[PDB]
Amino acid sequence: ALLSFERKYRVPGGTLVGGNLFDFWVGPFYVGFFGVATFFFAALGIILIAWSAVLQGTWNPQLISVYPPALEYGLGGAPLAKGGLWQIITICATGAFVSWALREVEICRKLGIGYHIPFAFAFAILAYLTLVLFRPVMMGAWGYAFPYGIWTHLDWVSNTGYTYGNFHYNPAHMIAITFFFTNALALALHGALVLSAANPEKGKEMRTPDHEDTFFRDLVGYSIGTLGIHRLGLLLSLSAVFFSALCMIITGTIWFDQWVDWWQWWVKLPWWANIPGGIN
Amino acid sequence: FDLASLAIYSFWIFLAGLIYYLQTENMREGYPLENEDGTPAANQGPFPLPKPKTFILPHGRGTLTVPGPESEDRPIALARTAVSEGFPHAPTGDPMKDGVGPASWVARRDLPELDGHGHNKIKPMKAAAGFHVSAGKNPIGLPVRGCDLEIAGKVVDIWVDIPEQMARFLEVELKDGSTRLLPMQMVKVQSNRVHVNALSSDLFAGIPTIKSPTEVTLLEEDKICGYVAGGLMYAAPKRK
Amino acid sequence: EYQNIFTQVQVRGPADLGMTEDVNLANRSGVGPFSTLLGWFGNAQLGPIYLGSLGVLSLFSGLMWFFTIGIWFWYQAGWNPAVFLRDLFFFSLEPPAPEYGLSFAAPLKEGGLWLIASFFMFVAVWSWWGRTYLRAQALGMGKHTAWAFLSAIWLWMVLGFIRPILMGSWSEAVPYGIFSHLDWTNNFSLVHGNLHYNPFHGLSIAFLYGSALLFAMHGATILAVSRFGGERELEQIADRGTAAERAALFWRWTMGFNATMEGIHRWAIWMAVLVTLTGGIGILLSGTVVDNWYVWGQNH
Ligand code: BCL
Ligand code: BCL
Ligand code: BCL
Ligand SMILES: CC[C@H]1c2cc3[nH]c4c(c3C)C(=O)[C@H](C(=O)OC)c4c3nc(cc4[nH]c(cc(n2)[C@@H]1C)c(C(C)=O)c4C)[C@@H](C)[C@@H]3CCC(=O)OC/C=C(\C)CCC[C@H](C)CCC[C@H](C)CCCC(C)C
Ligand SMILES: COC1=C(OC)C(=O)C(C/C=C(\C)CC/C=C(\C)CC/C=C(\C)CC/C=C(\C)CC/C=C(\C)CC/C=C(\C)CCC=C(C)C)=C(C)C1=O
Ligand SMILES: COC(C)(C)C(=O)C/C=C(\C)CC/C=C(\C)CC/C=C(\C)CCCC/C(C)=C/CC[C@H](C)CC/C=C(\C)CCC=C(C)C
Ligand SMILES: CCCCCCCC/C=C\CCCCCCCC(=O)OC[C@H](O)CO
Ligand SMILES: CCCCCCCCCCCC[N+](C)(C)[O-]
Ligand SMILES: CCCCCCCCCCCC[N+](C)(C)[O-]
Ligand SMILES: CCCCCCCCCCCC[N+](C)(C)[O-]
Ligand SMILES: CCCCCCCCCCCC[N+](C)(C)[O-]
Ligand SMILES: CCCCCCCCCCCC[N+](C)(C)[O-]
Ligand SMILES: CCCCCCCCCCCC[N+](C)(C)[O-]
Ligand SMILES: CCCCCCCCCCCC[N+](C)(C)[O-]
Ligand SMILES: CCCCCCCCCCCC[N+](C)(C)[O-]
Ligand SMILES: [Cl-]
Ligand SMILES: [Fe+3]
Repeated sequence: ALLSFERKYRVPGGTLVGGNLFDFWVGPFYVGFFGVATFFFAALGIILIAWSAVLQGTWNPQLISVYPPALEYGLGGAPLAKGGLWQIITICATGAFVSWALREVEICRKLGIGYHIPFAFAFAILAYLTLVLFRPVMMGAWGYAFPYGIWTHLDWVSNTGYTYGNFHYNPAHMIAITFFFTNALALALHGALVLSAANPEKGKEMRTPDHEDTFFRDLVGYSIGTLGIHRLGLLLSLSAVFFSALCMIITGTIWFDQWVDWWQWWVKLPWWANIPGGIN
Repeated sequence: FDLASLAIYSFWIFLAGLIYYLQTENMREGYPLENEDGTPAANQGPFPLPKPKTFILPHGRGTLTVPGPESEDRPIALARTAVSEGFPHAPTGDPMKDGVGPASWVARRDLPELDGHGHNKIKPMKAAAGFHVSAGKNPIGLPVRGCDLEIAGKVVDIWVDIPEQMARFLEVELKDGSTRLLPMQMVKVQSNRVHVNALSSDLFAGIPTIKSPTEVTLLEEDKICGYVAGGLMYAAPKRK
Repeated sequence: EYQNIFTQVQVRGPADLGMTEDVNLANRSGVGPFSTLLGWFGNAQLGPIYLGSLGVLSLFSGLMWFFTIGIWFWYQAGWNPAVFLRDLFFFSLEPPAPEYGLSFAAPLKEGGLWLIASFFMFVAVWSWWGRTYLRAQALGMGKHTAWAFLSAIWLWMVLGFIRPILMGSWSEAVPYGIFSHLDWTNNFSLVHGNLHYNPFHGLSIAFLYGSALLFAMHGATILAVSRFGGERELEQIADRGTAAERAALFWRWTMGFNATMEGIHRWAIWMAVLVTLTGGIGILLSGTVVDNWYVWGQNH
């Protein structure tokens, strides 16, 4: 079925591969070549997850956990039950995420819009490959990647974090957090502002964007604008994910001590490093 | 059992209702679903259509109630490719002129969008007292070049969003004297020229014209912006 | 191709003094200078700002909280400027010890000063909340901003007021210090048996991640249809244009469903408030109802 205004947009063209072979829809979903690719990687990835569940001996989704190979395996291949499945599943996931992005690009072309959406989705992919590929490779073993399990992958975060004391002191980790917090702050303010204008007090007529500007100037003395906030939110969210990959690619590769030690270059400067008193 | 287990169960119930509400709220436009022949689709999904809601538009411009009887209010120059559903609909004529596909436009109101005081939100800079170029390259006077590397005209004015103080269109004087509006988001202002990758020099004339030299209506904006974005797909043959 | 991330050409006109409605114009400042810097990304106009009784009260009360923490840091620094900068992030104004319970009789150097600072912060935040309500009311707009703000206040209130009172000790509150309040966060989890296994903590993360997910989707979407004026969302709500249609159809063809121009901002406001809404609940239950989230998790 279509939306009332959808038909005029369902024209042929815009594909990158296969011409008009896969240029059609299944219900709402647009297929395309990379839609077939996505379905293929996805289906194969899930099969291997189900397969790992059989080898594990449980079908409870909260216990299934596909572990990577042991550190002793380095960056070589491992048998399916000893980490090979994690390796193949990782390949599938990567193929699915990428295919999903290229499918979005085909949709951008057929609608004549920009490519901002798949470009932003690539940041998320980057962060995934940072944890499962870039960082393990730089450290010399797939075992450093995280396990595919609902709860076992949280323990990996806790184990990996506490290997370096309190991960909070990772300076790149602070910056990323700041963008995540600031982002949710900006997202709440933006949604509230549009709704407050489109849904004014009772007995009031719908507000204008000038009211939005005026509200935020009255509140904090500056309005970024209807275009600037969407730019801002795109940049707060991508920057949050950027410094997240950054704060991990450096951990265990160029930094090995506890992250609180990284802050000693400020404490211990030979001039004030000896002045008695204070915390230090 | 305990106060924690009850709180987490109460929340999941609350969240299921919230998704329900959020989803029905996002069905006030474009629903009910249609078959490709315009008739209502048998399968409308598990979420029901929301109950109408009314906006009182400012400046005495009526009231919008959504959802309501939908209508394109314009002819669509497309024909089916297949008996079965889910396949493209091919343009029957010129898609850029017929305004279909990436060249689509919505039959919005033939009235300019107004600011909070009732004045035209978008005005040419030559009619905007005090406005000027404060930073960046001033494109006025520069030649406008299409994707075929031919010159189609020169910039003669900028249409600005006054309440936002933002350039929205370039007014380009064609070789025949007339002018056309170019979305600011589709042009590339350079040191010596303005380059439009979306259209070829001989496709600028096809850009829909406006009926008043000092104002542009919402309908005209949609026709202008659609046509230009449609060039990316339909003007590609002669794109160097 | 042009991406519309930074303005290509800036235009400047007479300053926009803003809508009047029922705003008391006596409390509006003059217009500030234009910032060509900010013009590349957003609007270049600074001001005017509204400064009433709540604004003054909040601003003054806020500066007292800042100054109360300040003199304490200088005191820990031995009044030495060099030591002050060296150990700036390590200074901390801690709440009273557990032995004082919920009493205010703690001397200034054993948490009494923390209680004073917390008072000024309480008056600053709540007077600022009342500010976001009256500014919306003066212009005739809905109170979505004020209600969205409460969700943040909820977690803030739990962390240093509601939960300590239920625990029966101000020592359960968070300290004022850059690194100290990070350490307090770390110990809070260890004491309560791993907050990863607090379900309201996991939900809070899902909405934090979900906020970055949604805003990247929405920001990217609006820039992708800015070539159709998509960022003018209020008029796209009143009169659907090709911008809103292409934006909706992109996500329909991608993941099977879509939003409207208005509806997406209800997804947004809820995705964001649920962060601090679920979070405040998780913390409130920690220690009052559940002492160990991991152990509590194994029975459920
Ligand atoms: C005990 C644990 C340690 C700690 C150790 C770590 C470690 C270790 C790591 C982090 C990382 C992060 N930490 Mg830390 N951290 C702690 C405390 C905190 C606190 C806090 C308040 O205390 C905060 C706010 C944070 C915040 C964060 C973020 C900056 C970051 C995670 C987001 C991210 O990278 O997303 C990026 C997003 C993704 C990776 C998702 C990608 C999704 C893919 C592309 C698509 C999925 C498709 C899906 C399968 C399809 C299914 C379809 C279905 C229909 C749904 N940490 C403590 C001190 N932290 C992580 C990081 O930076 O990672 C890069 C990380 O590895
Ligand atoms: C990002 C930094 C760390 C990390 C740290 C944490 C921490 C810490 C927490 C989570 C939490 C979650 N993480 Mg994790 N997580 C990482 C990488 C991943 C990846 C990935 C492919 O890279 C995935 C798919 C997930 C998935 C998930 C969900 C089970 C859950 C909620 C996330 C959410 O709503 O996000 C925002 C996304 C959306 C709102 C969209 C909907 C997405 C849904 C929820 C994803 C379902 C995935 C499904 C269970 C697995 C794939 C299914 C396949 C078909 C087989 N994590 C890395 C290693 N993650 C929280 C939790 O409760 O865990 C139990 C939690 O507390
Ligand atoms: C060792 C550390 C622990 C841990 C301990 C905690 C604790 C403890 C807490 C969190 C909390 C949070 N954690 Mg955790 N967390 C860990 C691991 C993680 C990981 C991860 C990848 O492993 C992630 C992604 C997270 C993520 C998160 C967030 C979802 C959540 C914060 C909500 C928020 O927006 O707060 C930021 C927003 C606020 C604090 C609101 C404040 C609003 C106030 C009113 C504004 C003040 C204005 C001020 C006065 C003005 C200053 C200056 C201005 C210029 C005027 N945690 C591990 C397991 N985490 C919180 C939570 O809710 O948990 C359920 C919390 O309290
Ligand atoms: C980069 C900024 C933020 C962001 C942006 C972002 N995400 C995006 C997009 C954008 C712009 C999309 O356009 C795209 C989309 O379509 O969203 C609706 C997407 C998307 N972000 C998603 C999830 C997601 N994003 C996240 C984060 C973020 N996304 C960032 C914070 C997170 C987390 C953990 O924070 C998650 C969970 C998806 C809903 C969607 C992409 C869907 C996709 O790629 O589909 C193809 C793949 C499949 C259908 C399934 C493949 C299955 C595999 C073969 C096997 C399983 C692999 C996996 C390793 C299992 C591990 C599970 C355990 C860890 C529990
Ligand atoms: C302003 O303009 C905007 C809109 O319009 C006006 C919008 O509509 C949206 C979209 C946003 C929403 C609808 C909000 C809700 C979304 C959330 C919370 C994100 C989280 C999303 C989800 C949890 C859903 C994820 C969905 C999927 C992963 C899809 C499932 C995949 C399937 C079924 C397979 C894909 C199919 C194919 C590849 C084709 C089939 C292939 C064959 C071979 C048969 C945004 C951002 C926007 O700015
Ligand atoms: C030159 O420098 C000078 C001296 C000028 C300075 O001023 C320098 C000063 C600074 C640099 C200060 C820097 C500030 C910080 C490092 C503070 C950092 C703050 C945090 C990490 C946030 C912690 C806040 C969390 C808490 C614990 C909040 C408590 C709020 C409560 C809800 C209020 C509780 C109320 C109480 C106890 C009673 C009040 C009365 C009632 C009726 C409720
Ligand atoms: C230079 C003085 C400014 C002081 C700043 C105070 C601190 C705010 C911090 C973070 C939140 C981000 C704010 C931006 C969110 C704006 C919400 C929105 O949607 O604004 C669109 C536009 O303003 C409607 O016309
Ligand atoms: C389809 C492109 C995929 C590129 C990156 C995929 C990540 C693979 C990680 C596991 C590799 C296992 N290996 C090479 C030992 O078989
Ligand atoms: C190699 C990192 C991951 C690559 C995955 C592919 C992402 C989709 C392509 C982005 C489309 C946007 N743009 C402007 C590049 O065309
Ligand atoms: C028995 C304890 C029940 C606790 C319930 C917790 C979840 C309810 C959340 C509802 C929030 C509604 N509200 C008012 C913020 O819109
Ligand atoms: C399936 C039972 C659902 C019970 C919980 C109902 C959730 C209400 C959702 C909030 C309504 C939105 N509103 C009107 C407050 O903006
Ligand atoms: C976190 C995402 C929330 C779940 C998504 C809910 C979408 C359900 C509605 C899909 C049906 C839409 N349809 C076919 C009627 O147009
Ligand atoms: C704990 C507070 C969280 C609830 C926030 C939900 C915001 C949506 C409701 C806005 C209602 C605005 N109104 C009608 C009063 O103007
Ligand atoms: C407002 C959008 C709603 C999105 C809902 C996303 C649900 C994420 C589920 C995370 C699982 C949390 N838990 C309780 C298992 O720890
Ligand atoms: C987090 C998992 C839930 C997300 C599911 C999203 C819904 C998929 C598309 C629904 C519409 C499909 N349908 C019914 C038209 O065939
Ligand atoms: Cl005020
Ligand atoms: Fe928006």
